[PDB]
Amino acid sequence: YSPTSPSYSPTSP
Amino acid sequence: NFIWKGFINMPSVAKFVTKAYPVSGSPEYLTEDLPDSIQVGGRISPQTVWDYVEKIKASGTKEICVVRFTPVTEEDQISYTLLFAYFSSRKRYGVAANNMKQVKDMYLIPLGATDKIPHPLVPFDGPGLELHRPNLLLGLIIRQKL
Repeated sequence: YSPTSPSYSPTSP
Repeated sequence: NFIWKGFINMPSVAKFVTKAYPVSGSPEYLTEDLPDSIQVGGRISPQTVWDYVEKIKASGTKEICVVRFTPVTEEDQISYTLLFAYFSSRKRYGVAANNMKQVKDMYLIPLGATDKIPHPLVPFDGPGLELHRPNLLLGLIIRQKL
């Protein structure tokens, strides 16, 4: 219905 | 006939001015829906994106469009290339971290000049891409429907 956004790997310091 | 002009900013990697052109899907209202500077917050596996895109299409609640980015000046082109190489070498996509209200997700996809277009984007519903093209950064934009 409204799929949740997938997690990702953060890059920014 | 560019639909947006603004920065892409990946801290410690690259920052440049770019224009976006439509590739697939309706680019309507993108000028209002993209920030002045797209902040690249992280990276993600391509298979994770394509699994998610499959659910998005199944759900029927969102609009998917695909844009292509071009550097505005020669100086922009150096940093554009760094960002393309960053993600191309790691086989990752970029994740935008400062989306506006109407965009659920935005991913930055490196498409090599001799690359095949990822199958979930085919067929393009729009101007598409030329056969003979430079290495490119695409934006995959998930927007809310009315």
